[PDB]
Amino acid sequence: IIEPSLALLAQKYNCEKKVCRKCYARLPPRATNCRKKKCGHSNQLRPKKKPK
Amino acid sequence: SKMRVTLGLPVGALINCCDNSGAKNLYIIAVKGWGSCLNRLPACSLGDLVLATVKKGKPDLRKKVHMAIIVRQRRAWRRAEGYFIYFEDNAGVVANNKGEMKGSAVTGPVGKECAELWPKISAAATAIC
Amino acid sequence: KSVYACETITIPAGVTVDVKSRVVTVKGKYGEITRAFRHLPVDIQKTKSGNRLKVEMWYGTCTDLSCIRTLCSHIKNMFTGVMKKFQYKMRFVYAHFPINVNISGNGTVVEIRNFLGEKRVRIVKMLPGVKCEKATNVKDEIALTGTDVELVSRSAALIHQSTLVRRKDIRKFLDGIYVSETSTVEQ
RNA sequence: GUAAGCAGAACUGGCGAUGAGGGAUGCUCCUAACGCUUGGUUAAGGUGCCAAAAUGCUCGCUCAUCAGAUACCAUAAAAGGUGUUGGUUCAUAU
RNA sequence: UUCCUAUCAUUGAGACGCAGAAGUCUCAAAGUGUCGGAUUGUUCACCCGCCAAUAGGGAACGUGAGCUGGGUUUAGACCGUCGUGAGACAGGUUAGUUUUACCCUACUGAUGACUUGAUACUGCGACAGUAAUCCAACUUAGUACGAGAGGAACAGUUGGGU
Repeated sequence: IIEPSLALLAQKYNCEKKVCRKCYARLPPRATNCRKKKCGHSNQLRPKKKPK
Repeated sequence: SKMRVTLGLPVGALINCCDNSGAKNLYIIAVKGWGSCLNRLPACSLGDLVLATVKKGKPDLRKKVHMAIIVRQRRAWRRAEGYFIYFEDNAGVVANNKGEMKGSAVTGPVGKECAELWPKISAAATAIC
Repeated sequence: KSVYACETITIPAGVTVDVKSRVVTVKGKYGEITRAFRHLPVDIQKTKSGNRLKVEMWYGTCTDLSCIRTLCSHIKNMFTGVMKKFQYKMRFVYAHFPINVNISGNGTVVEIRNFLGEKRVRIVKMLPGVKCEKATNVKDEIALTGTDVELVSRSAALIHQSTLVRRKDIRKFLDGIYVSETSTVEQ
């Protein structure tokens, strides 16, 4: 059982994120730059993929 | 989950063959679950699965790499009751890629630690130890 | 760089505040938190009409100017601590295996059994100034309540960290425990 | 010649034949060329300690979970950064 | 014997065209481990097998007063091609000596003078070196997940390798 109401809450921490292109760091949904030293605070992001 | 037994046969050894598959001989070639020592010949104990060729036997059964299990052993080993068994001769049984024996009947004695592991070789054995 | 900057904080009625040195005791009706601010270069000082607390820095560069409002937000949280408490509701989530959770409610500790069909038991002691009620009548919910924010919200987050999936895709397997709502108890 | 502490030339100056002071250390860089010496003054280069002389004065910038630090010289680039400090030019305080 | 990391495996993560299982990509990682054989003088190579995995390298292309001498590279001899010939060949072939440490240091072990007295016993511990590491079975479970085939993991129990 999923429960549709709880699935919003559960997907918030897991799915609804961004990802650094260069260092793969999991980020907040409205970032501009990555937070990490080693990618150079890079601004090339993407959405974290979600299953259909 | 076999307990350690002294290893009496290195890779090179040529042993006898119990079962009715028609092979007289079994020449050992490798051992299953052998790790990594420099220069150590891999060796097998009582009970355990190996690989082998037949050297003389039925002509379809020659020049292939069969799995066998070892059944008697002339090298001595210590049972925990505090004495040292050793058989008269080294001997084994030709076996399938699972672990089942190929040919059903088994001549000779067998060890305790063959019958303790493999269920099928216990049943067909005449008298264990 | 910048010559002067000063934001001020409104103290509510049923509270008292005693800023000697940098360190700020806040006593209210429910409990009391003390907290030190000997990092920040800043002059805290309350007023003649003593339900207001001004705070100021001279010569603040633009990095260090951003620590004036960080003070206010921490002190404001200490006020709504000692009045109202900080309830953090957390809800359990699972597909197949119902996760079985018990409490030594005074202590307090939270053993978590049968998370994702597992046999390892996962005790989580809370920080000194926070308790854990199992929330009645609503199915599957833990309410964490205490005076401080940072003690409670760690203690909430420690439970989230303990009950985390590994070696499997996190998007399908949503089996966990998560904070639903930040709130207060009293209103 | 891909290039080389590679090969071959032009002008002047050096090293070779040459120490002294500096470049930690270096045949060729810098200052400067040497009889034995007393006093005074500088050069290049330096003044936290090793080390003679500034923890001197005065104004900016920088925080590095591999800071940086002195020509020849003992390597670093394309491309990035909402880390911070200034500038140029548009558009409604951002 | 030690060192390096440009990591094959093992540890903890992150990403996926990640349902599970299996993988591919990336970060912290050199703590531990990287094998048995057939043919060739081989370095390389190519097979048979095992395995958690059979990653790549350096140290005067580590290592001959450490060995070995199969190869290369003396003198004998054979074949082929070249040369009128003596002879030649990064062409093939077989037979052919591997010397000395007792010196200094280094390393490994052994005694040993002396310091607010002699001699005896019990101690303290600056500093240096370090050690454990991988796999399998039983249950967990034919459960999770999946349309089905297939098919995990942690805690617990028991063994095995090095």
